[PDB]
Amino acid sequence: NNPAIKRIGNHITKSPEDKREYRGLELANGIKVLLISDPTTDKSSAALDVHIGSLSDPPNIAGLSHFLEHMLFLGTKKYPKENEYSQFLSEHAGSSNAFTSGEHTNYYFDVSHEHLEGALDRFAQFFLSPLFDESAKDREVNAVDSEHEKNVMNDAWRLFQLEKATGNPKHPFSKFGTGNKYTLETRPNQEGIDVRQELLKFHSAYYSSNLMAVVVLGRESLDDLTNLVVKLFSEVENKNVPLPEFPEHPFQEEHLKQLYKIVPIKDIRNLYVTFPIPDLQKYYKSNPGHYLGHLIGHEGPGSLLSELKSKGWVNTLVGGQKEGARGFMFFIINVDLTEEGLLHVEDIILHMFQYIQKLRAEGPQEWVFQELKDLNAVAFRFKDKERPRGYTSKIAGILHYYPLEEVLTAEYLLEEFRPDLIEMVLDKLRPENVRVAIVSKSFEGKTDRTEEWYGTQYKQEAIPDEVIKKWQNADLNGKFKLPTKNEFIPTNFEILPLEKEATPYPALIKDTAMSKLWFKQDDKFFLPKANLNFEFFSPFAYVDPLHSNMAYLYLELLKDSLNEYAYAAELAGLSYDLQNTIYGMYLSVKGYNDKQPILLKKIIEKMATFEIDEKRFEIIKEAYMRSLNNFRAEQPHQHAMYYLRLLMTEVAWTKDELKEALDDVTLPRLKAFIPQLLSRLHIEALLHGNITKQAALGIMQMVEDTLIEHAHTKPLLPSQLVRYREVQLPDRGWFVYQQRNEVHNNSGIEIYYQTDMQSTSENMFLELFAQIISEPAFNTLRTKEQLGYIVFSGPRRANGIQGLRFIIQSEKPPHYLESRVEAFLITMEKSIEDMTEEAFQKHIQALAIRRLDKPKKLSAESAKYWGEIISQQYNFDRDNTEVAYLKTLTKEDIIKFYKEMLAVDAPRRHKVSVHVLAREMDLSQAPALPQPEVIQNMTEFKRGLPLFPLVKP
Amino acid sequence: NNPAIKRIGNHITKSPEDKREYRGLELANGIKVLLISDPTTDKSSAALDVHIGSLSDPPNIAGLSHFLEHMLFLGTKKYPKENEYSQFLSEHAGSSNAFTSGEHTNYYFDVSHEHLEGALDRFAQFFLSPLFDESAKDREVNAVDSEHEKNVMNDAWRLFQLEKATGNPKHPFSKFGTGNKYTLETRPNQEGIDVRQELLKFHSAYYSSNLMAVVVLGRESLDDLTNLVVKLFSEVENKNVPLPEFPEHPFQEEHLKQLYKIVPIKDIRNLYVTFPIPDLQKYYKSNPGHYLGHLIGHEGPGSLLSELKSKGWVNTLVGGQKEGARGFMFFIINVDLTEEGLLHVEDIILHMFQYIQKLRAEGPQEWVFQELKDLNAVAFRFKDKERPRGYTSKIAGILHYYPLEEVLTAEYLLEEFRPDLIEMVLDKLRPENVRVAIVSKSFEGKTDRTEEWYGTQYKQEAIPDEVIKKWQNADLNGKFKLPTKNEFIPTNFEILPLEKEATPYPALIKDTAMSKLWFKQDDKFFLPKANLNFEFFSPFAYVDPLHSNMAYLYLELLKDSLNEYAYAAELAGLSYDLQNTIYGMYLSVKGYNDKQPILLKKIIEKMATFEIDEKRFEIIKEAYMRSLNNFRAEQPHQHAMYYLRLLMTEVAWTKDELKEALDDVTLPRLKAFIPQLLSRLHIEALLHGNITKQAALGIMQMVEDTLIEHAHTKPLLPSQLVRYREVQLPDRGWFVYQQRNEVHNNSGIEIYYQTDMQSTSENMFLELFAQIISEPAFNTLRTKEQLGYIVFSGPRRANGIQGLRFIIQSEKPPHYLESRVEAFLITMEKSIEDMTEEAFQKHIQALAIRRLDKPKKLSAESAKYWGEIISQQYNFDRDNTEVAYLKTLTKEDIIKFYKEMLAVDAPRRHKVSVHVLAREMDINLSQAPALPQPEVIQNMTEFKRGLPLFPLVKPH
Ligand SMILES: Cc1ccc(C(=O)NCc2cn([C@@H](CC(=O)NO)Cc3ccc4ccccc4c3)nn2)cc1
Ligand SMILES: [Zn+2]
Ligand SMILES: [Zn+2]
Repeated sequence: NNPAIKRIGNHITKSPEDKREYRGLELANGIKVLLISDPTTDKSSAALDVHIGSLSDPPNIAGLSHFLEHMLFLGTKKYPKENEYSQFLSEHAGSSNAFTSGEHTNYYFDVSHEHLEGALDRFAQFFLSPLFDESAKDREVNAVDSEHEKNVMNDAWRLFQLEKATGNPKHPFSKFGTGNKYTLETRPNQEGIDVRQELLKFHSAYYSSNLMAVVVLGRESLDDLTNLVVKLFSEVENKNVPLPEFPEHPFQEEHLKQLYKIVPIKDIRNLYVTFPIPDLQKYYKSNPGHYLGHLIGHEGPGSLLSELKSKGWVNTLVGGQKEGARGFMFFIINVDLTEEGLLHVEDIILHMFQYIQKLRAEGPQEWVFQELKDLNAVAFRFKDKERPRGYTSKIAGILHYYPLEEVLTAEYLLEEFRPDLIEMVLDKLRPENVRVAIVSKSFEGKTDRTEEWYGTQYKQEAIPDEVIKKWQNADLNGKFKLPTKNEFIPTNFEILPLEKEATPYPALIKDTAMSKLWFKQDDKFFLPKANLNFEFFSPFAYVDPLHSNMAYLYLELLKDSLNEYAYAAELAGLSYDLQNTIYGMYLSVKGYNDKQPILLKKIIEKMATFEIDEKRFEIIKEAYMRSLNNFRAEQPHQHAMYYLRLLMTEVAWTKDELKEALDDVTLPRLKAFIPQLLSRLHIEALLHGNITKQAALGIMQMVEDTLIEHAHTKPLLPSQLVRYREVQLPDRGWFVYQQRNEVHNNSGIEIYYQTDMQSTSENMFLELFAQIISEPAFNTLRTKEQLGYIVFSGPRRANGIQGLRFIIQSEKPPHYLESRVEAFLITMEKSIEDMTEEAFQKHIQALAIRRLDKPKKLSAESAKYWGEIISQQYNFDRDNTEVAYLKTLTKEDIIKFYKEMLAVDAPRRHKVSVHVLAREMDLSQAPALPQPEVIQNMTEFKRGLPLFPLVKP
Repeated sequence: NNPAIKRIGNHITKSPEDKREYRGLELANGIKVLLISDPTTDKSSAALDVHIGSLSDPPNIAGLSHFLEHMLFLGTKKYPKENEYSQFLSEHAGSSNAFTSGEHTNYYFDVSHEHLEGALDRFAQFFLSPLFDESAKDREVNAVDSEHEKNVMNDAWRLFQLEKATGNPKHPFSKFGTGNKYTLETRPNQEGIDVRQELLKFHSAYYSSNLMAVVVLGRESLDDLTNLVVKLFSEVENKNVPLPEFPEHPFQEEHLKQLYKIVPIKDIRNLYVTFPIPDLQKYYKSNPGHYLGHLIGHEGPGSLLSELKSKGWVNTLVGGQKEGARGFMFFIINVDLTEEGLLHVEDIILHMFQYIQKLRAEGPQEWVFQELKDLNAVAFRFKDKERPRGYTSKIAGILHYYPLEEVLTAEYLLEEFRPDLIEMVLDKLRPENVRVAIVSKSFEGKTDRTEEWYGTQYKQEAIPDEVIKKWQNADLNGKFKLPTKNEFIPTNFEILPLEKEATPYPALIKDTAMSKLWFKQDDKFFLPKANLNFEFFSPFAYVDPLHSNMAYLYLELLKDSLNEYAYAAELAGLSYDLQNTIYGMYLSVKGYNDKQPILLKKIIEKMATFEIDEKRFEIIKEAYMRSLNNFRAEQPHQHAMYYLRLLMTEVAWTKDELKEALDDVTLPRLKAFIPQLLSRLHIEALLHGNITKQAALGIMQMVEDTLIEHAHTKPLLPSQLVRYREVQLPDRGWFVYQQRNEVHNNSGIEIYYQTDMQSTSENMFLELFAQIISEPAFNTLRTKEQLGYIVFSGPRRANGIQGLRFIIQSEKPPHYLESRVEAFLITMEKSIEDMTEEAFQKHIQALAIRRLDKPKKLSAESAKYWGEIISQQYNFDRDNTEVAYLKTLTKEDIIKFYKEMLAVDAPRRHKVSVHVLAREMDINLSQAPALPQPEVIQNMTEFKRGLPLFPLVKPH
């Protein structure tokens, strides 16, 4: 009967395993709404997607629509306290964020399930009466500018923008999305523009209800959720905005058959092939784009990649349709290049076109599509339950593209095989319709052009007709075949009955010198999946850098060879994850349990009888050489983190040590390393999912057996299994480590306040304090003081030791950042003594609801247990023990801990801080700091300090 | 002119390099005396040798003459305080000891150079009017029994006495020398003997002046020393005893052509061949024994051992004349056995006789004598200056055998080539008068006889005549040739001039990623010698037990191969020392610098290009397996020390880990290991002696180059050079680790009171406290309370950490030993409070004199520097800086240090204790305190993981 609701759907197609209940509806004002009722969820969540984005920016104020999203957080009329929103979520265990694509601005949050109304009310105000405080407009401009700065020296963004800047300049596609201080402050003032009223103009013009979609998820019933949404969102105004379309492709005849030579920041080698295609979105029911993506992109026997690999030209390939906007899309084929490949770019592309030609002459293959339809069907059927926040947000986005009833199935299920649309898209992938980009350091100095916003250095050339013609006549190659039938598709989805002696937590079911096995049969989610986790201990994996290098190379080489075989399985929802740890190797096998032991067996026996192709070896090594080199071009805040981790762990090899040892690793060498590595091992495993106790026992039995047989593996001695210790800093000591980031003209910092070993008391003391200061820290150091876009606080846990850490990336010097963080610390102490008891119990509550949050998918429960096993702490009931203890802490209890561990003159203050300097470098009252002791040598530092004990199991 | 001196002899011939001055004389009462005047010496010393020993023991009181030795320390008439002697020396930086051989009882001491007189007065009383207190006799008897107990399960001692008990029973040689509680207390009481007056009776009977020789070394002029000796020793009475001789060999015909099968304690395989020979001492100027010893014993090309080694029957051989007594000697050939060798013993002996026959057929070789004479001549000329204590003692013994003028030269210089005596001794080494003994675990249970004093079980057989005959007909073997000219004999002894930029301490003259070189040109001793020390760091030497095993096996194999070549040099006074450490490898080359770089070159070159003989590999491995196994039969106090060292070091593999890992070391796996080890290295070296800066650099570069060329060696990264840390025990913690020693029926204990990191202050605090308690600890825990023969206290230093340690091996349980040590510690706390201020400075001076003692030989100065280099401390002026600080400590400073670190309830007391239990186990004494409740260590690893680790020390 309700006049505020225009249409209800009430039959929302969902996964046959999905227990949550859904109702879709449309409001009077045209807002499309999905309501999700999950009576069990521990956190409620909601999101809104506006179908306007950076593409609709005014041309004279670049980045306006992005800037606007930053602003909506900083206060509304009903709730004018600048951080009232942010703080409510913090005090009730919530979190929020947003993003801005070409045609979307998307806002999401989650909150403790019983404060959904409060959170949603404050959230709905964003779309009704934002303040755009003149004072706040001035500040958060810096957050954006700092954000752009972060991206300036990032190769991925530089390319991203360069493409935009080489098509039609008149096209909205050419726009600079992010915006910076020049585009949003300096230049608008110069031109007499008033940005705050431009924000208001934009908001009032485009944030219309008919362009909005809303998803709300909670514990509340479907009917209650209805009224709640109607109450808060039916007031939103309907300016009835025409939805923008971009029918004219930004790439026109002048922009095709063009070549681009681009200088990277890192030492990387890439080739980018691009085809402008019509907008294929409306053909979603058949998805011709996805079909050709699957084939061109395939990595199996006889694939395009397989051969480019054989010729030693490429390592990786990515192909398929690339999102554009309403009216245009792209089809891309992108490979990375070897040294050799760089000199055979014309050849590589030829190979690309003869594969595309192979596709053309064979015609569309229905059985391939039919396969794709059926895999999706299964993947969708046994879908993992998603975290509320990402689920609502994602769905809010796609409500714009599908009728209410079809949103859950829409981007998963393929329905109609359409061979005509396929040949029509395949017809677009022609040389006369190609754009080619080559990214390589070897174009240094040989370029003549500069892209405005990022400074990117490139060169533009027309591709000679001799070359186009020679591509056009691409004859068939007998090295390219279509994929064979995928044999890894699961058939048995039987959920094994829950055993009698089954346990709530993982039980230790095998305990030998060779191996220690943890097992739990899945009792919560009941999907035909399993998680098989393995840690192989060998001291030889990290004994010295040369060995560390080989430990890495060996697994990389292994993965490479297996890839052809494993890719099929990967597509069939069964995948594996294998890389070396500082203790040996890690191996995870996740997905459908059906064909799981087949892959696992192949992995182990292949690692145990591995024989190395030397051509592969020389390439993987060189690629790794580069990979190590490139860390110098990572972000400053990542450098700080890296150095600290190096500073505070007992044994840790640096990039420079590794990169030197790597010009020393030979082929016959790495060959000697492997059997020696595998000769003595210990294996700790956690098998978890739809597996029975003796099924598990059987699996590890296979793992052991294949190792013993093929690699003569025998147990390590117990005294040989050593975990590393954390450096033990002295009472009242302060150490500073200084380095420069040669690439980014931004500075970084991590500040570390070591407390003591991890224990239920020391844990909750830290975790709670971190919680209380968490939001104020972000507000003070970023929102008010604007030190940078990146500001982080919270616990740090390593080697059984813990403490508080601050991370800031800033345009200001570090030496200054220190005083501000230490200036706040005092601000908190005063504000904590003032904060009321009821405010305090909110934070207790917040941490508690957050720590006790129940895993939604199998994989997440596995990670929780696996955390305890690798950590050697094996405390599976940690969350209940600790939260129970947490609830008994007094306000005083925290003050003591602080004025004893953290305060500028605590008796037990242990503080080391890492300063990473910008490319070019030499308010509340800040306290008087001691004269820090400057670290000149990382090793010498460690030698003159004690090491902590390891934690007790 | 003088009634107290009978003879001032003559000018005592000495090495021209010897700056010390000598006068010999005989006293009126017949004491032969040598006086040594060293105006530079830091410690003075004196010794007395009585030419009476265990051979002259009464038959009913075995071990009396040894026991008497023990007793003379415990008080005399002029100085009656039981430990007056012992204590005087400790307060004046001295030390003392004595020993009792078959025909000698020899007493020596050293003291601060300005208290020679005081020490010597107290010392001379031993020989005039000892007390032999009835109370002390009752106590110190336990010390002797404890001493014997120590030796009971020791195979070397067991063999020693088994020999004695298989010759003529009527002969004095058969006597039991050590004595124990049964022979010296129990049985004499049984038999109505009054032991105290048996001591007196013996002492007055045999400690006659005509049987004594005295050496005194001091700063005083020769004249000053003269009057002093005459003063103190002319009192000694001359009962003029005839000197005992033993003309009748204990091994008669009834004891020859005999075979002995002996069960060992550890797992060893040995063969002992013995020949009774006349006493050759008087032939010292020709020394036919040394000549035949030198040849039979040789290890060079064509040697007896070389062939026995090749046949895979033996690994090591020792031959030559063996001391017996006045009137008889032995000639022995002793080899260790392989598994195979044990089954070819009759063959091995034949080969021995085939070599002896070769010697007979070739006749005496003058050029060999000519060689031996020249090596000795050089060895004596460029002899290292000896520490006073061992020097006086040594000469006191040999004053009985040589004219005064020759005592210094007598045992070095050869004079007469005597082809007749050579041929005469060679005539005695014949099958018809041989004794053979085979020691092996395989005779276990197959024995029928028991040796009384040690319990040794053996079996005696006549050697079948078929076998004797077949040995007698030893034809020549063409694999045996005599040695050629020794090509390593030094000829260039020129002392290179002291360089312009030469330094008092070693300078760092090379500091590269590959190697760090410390160098000092010898500025003190000026002998044509040099010391080349190298530490090779590789993490792969100790990464795991298997690798440690290979690191060892590999160097052992290398040494084995080189041995044939290296032996030549070894005789030429140039030798090498090569062994694996927990950090990599250690290599030292010492001796005459002349042909030194040749040896070093060959070592490195073969080390880098090593090829392994597979037969050698498997044998050495077997021996190492055994060697590891046999640790279960070392002494309880060594077990204690071992466990502690295992407990307190961050990384340390145990024997069981090693021997488990060892059955997995295959020939292919090891051959792969070696190039891995040498691939990346860093080298810290100290070159020190008679070489120039540029000679040193050349040597060190030569080493690198040979490694780089032949083994493609590259530098380690600096962070790869890791030294290990010591465990950091908590405030007020007490941990106990308990183990049983399955072989020895004696128990052991080490108690470690960890203090803190090493520092100029923390060092001297410990060392001074240690000094003060040093002698009292020995007096209380042994002399008074008689807990055992072995009682040790003192500093303990590892990984830059230090603390006080007590080590006791005792008949009583360890849990009790703890109570007595803790009781002693309180005794010290009170006695430091009672002791006078001037008494306190006595100990400071004492420690100072001990720490500031100047090295007398090059090798000893090298050790001090090398100590600083491996320790990573590099503090070359340590002794002056640290002593300077010491002299400023007050009594309070120590009291505080005790109460805060050591006291029974010190706020910062860190105490770990190792309890090693005896074979079968779990009043009028000072008050033992009530102790805390220990946390018993059950797992060595679990223990270490739950504790912090100390920092490493800072250089400079
Ligand atoms: C504790 C806390 C307090 C406030 C926030 C918060 O959402 N502040 C407003 C805001 C944040 N963001 C986001 C998304 C964006 O770039 N939009 O253009 C900025 C962002 C995202 C991730 C970060 C991670 C670490 C440190 C800073 C971050 C900032 N957008 N608006 C987030 C966390
Ligand atoms: Zn942003
Ligand atoms: Zn004795």
